[PDB]
Amino acid sequence: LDSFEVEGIGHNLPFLSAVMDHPKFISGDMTTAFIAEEYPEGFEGVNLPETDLRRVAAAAAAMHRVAEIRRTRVSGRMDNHERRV
Amino acid sequence: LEQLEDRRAAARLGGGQKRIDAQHGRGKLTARERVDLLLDEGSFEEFDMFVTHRCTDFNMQDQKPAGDGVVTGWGTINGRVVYVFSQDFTVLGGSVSETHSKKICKIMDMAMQNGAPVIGINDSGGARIQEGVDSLAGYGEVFQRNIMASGVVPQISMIMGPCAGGAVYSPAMTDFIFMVKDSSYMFVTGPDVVKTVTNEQVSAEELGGATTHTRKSSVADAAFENDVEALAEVRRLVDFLPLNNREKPPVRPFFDDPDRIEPSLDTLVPDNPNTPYDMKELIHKLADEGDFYEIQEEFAKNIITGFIRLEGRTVGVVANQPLVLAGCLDIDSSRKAARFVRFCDAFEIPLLTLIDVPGFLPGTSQEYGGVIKHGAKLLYAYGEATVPMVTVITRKAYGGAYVVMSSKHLRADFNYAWPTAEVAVMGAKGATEIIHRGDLGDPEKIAQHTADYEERFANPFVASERGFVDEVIQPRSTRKRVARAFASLRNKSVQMPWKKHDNIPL
Amino acid sequence: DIDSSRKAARFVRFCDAFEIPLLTLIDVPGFLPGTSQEYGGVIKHGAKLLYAYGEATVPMVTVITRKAYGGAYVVMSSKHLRADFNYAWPTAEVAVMGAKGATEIIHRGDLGDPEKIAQHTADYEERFANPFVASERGFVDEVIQPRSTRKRVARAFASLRNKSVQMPWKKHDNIPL
Ligand SMILES: *C(=O)CCCC[C@@H]1SC[C@@H]2NC(=O)N[C@@H]21
Ligand SMILES: *C(=O)CCCC[C@@H]1SC[C@@H]2NC(=O)N[C@@H]21
Repeated sequence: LDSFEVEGIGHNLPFLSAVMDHPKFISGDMTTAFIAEEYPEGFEGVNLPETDLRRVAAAAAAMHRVAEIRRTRVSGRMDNHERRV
Repeated sequence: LEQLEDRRAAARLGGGQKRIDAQHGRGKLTARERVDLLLDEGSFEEFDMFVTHRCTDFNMQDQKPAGDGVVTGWGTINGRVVYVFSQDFTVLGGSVSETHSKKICKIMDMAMQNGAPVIGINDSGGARIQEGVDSLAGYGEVFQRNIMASGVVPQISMIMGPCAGGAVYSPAMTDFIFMVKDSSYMFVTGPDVVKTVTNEQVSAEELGGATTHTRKSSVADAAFENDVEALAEVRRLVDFLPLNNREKPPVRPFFDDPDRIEPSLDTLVPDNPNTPYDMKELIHKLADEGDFYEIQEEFAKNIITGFIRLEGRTVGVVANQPLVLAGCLDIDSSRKAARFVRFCDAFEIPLLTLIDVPGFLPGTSQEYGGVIKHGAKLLYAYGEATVPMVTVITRKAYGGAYVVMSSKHLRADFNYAWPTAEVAVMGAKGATEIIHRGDLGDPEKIAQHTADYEERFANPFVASERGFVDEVIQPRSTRKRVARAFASLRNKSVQMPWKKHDNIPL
Repeated sequence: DIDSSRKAARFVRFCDAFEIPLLTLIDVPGFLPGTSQEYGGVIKHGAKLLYAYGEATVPMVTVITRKAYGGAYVVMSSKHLRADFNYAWPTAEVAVMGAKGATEIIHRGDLGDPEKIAQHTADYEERFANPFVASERGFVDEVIQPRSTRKRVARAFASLRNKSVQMPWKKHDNIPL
């Protein structure tokens, strides 16, 4: 799912991802009312746990620098005074 | 001397810690904090930090702050030199005086002598009344400078507070005007005078707020959410611009392929001709890393103007939007693209024009409004432009509009066409009613006459037989066709007849 | 003086004729007094260095370390000769003339009172012999900490590598000889 990319329409990709991470789905202890019990208010979105936010933080931070360094390689910069990331 | 350090730090305080809070109170950053986020971390060199005004009227000489209301100097953006001035609202309202302007002129004069853009951060209460004509003269020297530099070195104006009176006319003449969503505004005459003379009661935000200007007046190029993104987006903009009219668009690395194919494109033009599509989809797919910095997005939405890169180089783009007014050309869409084209040309930025216009927007409102003149502006712009010009007609290219949209008669270089293109004098229907008068009383003749004009002229091939369309291509390959088309024009050099200047309609 | 002037004057012109930038370090009191100088023509030779900076269009950076008084002040790549960066050390003193002489001119009816003039001078000194009045005016782009000069000047020149300035068209100049 994480790699399934869809653009242009509204879809349930995030919702599916959500239930795949839902403990009860994980424990197998599910009934036919599961959907109705666990998502009574529709799909309220998903939100990452510390150790998740943490890993993501680091990745974005890592990627951002990469991109930032590239802005630095613009032609026409002061010879000995380039931007330092 | 640590005395120096004190004076320095004293100056840095502006109108004082109490006012600094007031400012922050309005969600507005300080003059210096704005400068701090604009320029490459620690690369700002300040000038005229201890400048004091020369006023003597109205006891003005008892309040002689350091800096006199504006922070000027230079620095770099991604290592490239840029000149800047940020008005310090906390100091005598960042009111313009003889000396406040002088400071701005010093770096404008420096930007020009060294070929580097000028970023203006306006956040001023307006002229310094006590100075009298000296405040007027103050403006004058800025204006003059603003004018001489037009199209010689990029002038990006940032409005982050009030901007009233003569003042507006400066940013007016710069190449870009960005505003900060709620904390900024600008108008020649104040709401209070609008009352006493129009009996109309309106609030500053209504009169000249970020929204009013980004979508009603045609004055601002974008309204940013707040001071921080405002500053961030400006550097983003600067990363595309050349440093002056001598060098060409900057170059940089690019993790994308000039030969990328977007098959999705092959079905972008809907079958039904009455169904729009978003011209912007195309733009993103063609654009390098899908990055598209849009100018005047929220205005004249029937046309799109923006910047993108290709093979890591800057390319300006003007394209019709079916989603609005059916991609019609109109006074405003015209004024909006016309200037964009001219700025891009004045600065050697190539143009990619994506076409799907039906004609111009009909109406008494348009004619009485002078489309004859405004409409021509865009035409004038492409006629004058000499940078490399590549065009791709996705669908509709009828009549006058067809010609205006970077046609081959305006000496564009590449005039590409998707098979769904239809270039013709006017629609099959109207065409028929004119060509076949004595046949209207026979609704099957005209029903058939149209069906023939349609089958014989609504396409790109008659134009191809003529050479007007250099080639008809498969939509998916556009990115590939256009990229190398420009690549091959990097050396383009064309000469317009000598003249002091143009006389384009106003 | 005549000679120092002729000596620097040519140096400047050569460096300019050949796109070499100029760094001018200042601490001049004024010109050297004397019948020898005037009869020798300082009016003309003195001018040469002035002419040189006035004409020069390469990037010009300046740092006044201490004294910058009167005419000489102007001649030493002042901002009025269109130099680009006019830096100053805190120990800089830019003024019409020394506090003393200044005082005797501004306060005539006050000499017979050796305490008035002793005080009048002590004020001119305290109020004008420094770089700050010139700062308020903009004639000194900045006052810097001596230690950082190398840093200041280096980047100042760096940002001027693209400088391009035009003098009016002419077959050639008519500099004094
Ligand atoms: C169909 O409903 C009648 C044709 C309407 C004409 C349209 S409106 C805008 C286009 N430009 C133009 O002058 N005619 C086209
Ligand atoms: C002591 O102050 C005696 C007067 C000396 C004046 C000095 S000598 C060189 C300087 N230039 C000038 O014309 N007078 C200054």
